[PDB]
Amino acid sequence: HTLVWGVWVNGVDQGDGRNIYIRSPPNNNPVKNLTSPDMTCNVDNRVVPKSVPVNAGDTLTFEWYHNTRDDDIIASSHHGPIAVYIAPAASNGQGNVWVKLFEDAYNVTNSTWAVDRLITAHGQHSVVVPHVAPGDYLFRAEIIALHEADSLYSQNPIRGAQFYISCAQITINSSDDSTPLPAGVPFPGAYTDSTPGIQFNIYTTPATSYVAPPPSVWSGALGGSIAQVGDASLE
Ligand SMILES: O[C@@H]1[C@@H](O)[C@H](O[C@@H]2CO[C@@H](O[C@@H]3CO[C@@H](O)[C@H](O)[C@H]3O)[C@H](O)[C@H]2O)OC[C@H]1O
Ligand SMILES: O[C@@H]1[C@@H](O)[C@H](O[C@@H]2CO[C@@H](O[C@@H]3CO[C@@H](O)[C@H](O)[C@H]3O)[C@H](O)[C@H]2O)OC[C@H]1O
Ligand SMILES: O[C@@H]1[C@@H](O)[C@H](O[C@@H]2CO[C@@H](O[C@@H]3CO[C@H](O)[C@H](O)[C@H]3O)[C@H](O)[C@H]2O)OC[C@H]1O
Ligand SMILES: *[C@@H]1O[C@H](CO)[C@@H](O)[C@H](O)[C@H]1NC(C)=O
Ligand SMILES: O[C@@H]1[C@@H](O)[C@H](O)OC[C@H]1O
Ligand SMILES: [Cl-]
Ligand SMILES: [Cl-]
Ligand SMILES: [Cl-]
Ligand SMILES: [Cl-]
Ligand SMILES: [Cl-]
Ligand SMILES: [Cu+2]
Repeated sequence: HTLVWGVWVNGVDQGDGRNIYIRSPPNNNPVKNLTSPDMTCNVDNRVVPKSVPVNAGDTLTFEWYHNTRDDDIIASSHHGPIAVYIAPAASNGQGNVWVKLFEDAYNVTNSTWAVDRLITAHGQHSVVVPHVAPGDYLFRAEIIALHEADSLYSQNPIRGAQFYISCAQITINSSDDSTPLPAGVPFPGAYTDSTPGIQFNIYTTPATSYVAPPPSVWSGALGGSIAQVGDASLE
């Protein structure tokens, strides 16, 4: 159970974005139905009044929280991967439009899942803004909590993989458009019951055997990290 408070650009807090530049749902409940339109940008997908300005090559940091800003972020039970996607705003997220910029599942060296490191990072994870065409974009940050993902929602609606999905409105101002944005995948649609990484038992299968759901990260992506960039308690 987690939500996005706002974003930082190049280590600078953009301020509370909830219902302003983030298409915030009413609460931190997960999405679990893979075929629901809620998979696109969560349960209240509508245009919000502002878009955060960035340039290609900037560091865009999402900041998650559980109940209040910079708290325990997400229950420690909710082990799983994190991904970030981008789509043109004109799509409203519909169609084969979502391109993956970032994926982190399990770090074998540190023996930690992405969510575990997100807690340590005070809810902060980042992507580098790609060199796509200037314009309006949706960045879709997705956490998949796998604590009940041994079951499929479609079979047992009281269990299943849990998706915490947030879409931020981002405007890319300056970019040389060196890597034009390609086709992507649909949400809902990309993930189905037989997709790798959707049904998995984290208690008895080694985490080193986990494979995150496709699609693969786009070759044009510039990287990203789960790491604190700024201190929320100073502001
Ligand atoms: O010891 C292991 C068991 O714990 C495991 O069972 C799962 C434990 O986590 C359960 O999900 C909880 C739902 O309520 C949330 O508030 C909690 O944070 C979650 O932990 C899940 O439903 C159980 O299946 O089975 C394997 C054992 O090794
Ligand atoms: O799959 C279901 C589980 O997710 C459910 O576990 C409970 C889910 O709600 C948890 O309470 C939330 C904690 O965070 C607060 O901000 C929210 O307002 C609360 O809703 C609760 O602790 C879990 O036990 O159990 C039932 C399963 O079907
Ligand atoms: O537990 C499962 C139910 O939760 C599931 O019911 C969904 C409840 O939410 C509905 O969408 C709302 C419709 O009205 C507005 O658009 C709201 O904003 C939406 O949240 C879904 O359509 C239901 O499917 O049904 C199955 C049950 O097992
Ligand atoms: C999943 O979502 C689809 C699309 O809205 C809906 O028709 C179906 O009833 C949902 N299933 C469940 C189990 O909630
Ligand atoms: O579940 C809802 C669905 O029924 C509606 O058609 O689109 C919005 C969703 O939240
Ligand atoms: Cl708050
Ligand atoms: Cl950190
Ligand atoms: Cl550039
Ligand atoms: Cl498994
Ligand atoms: Cl980064
Ligand atoms: Cu939760």
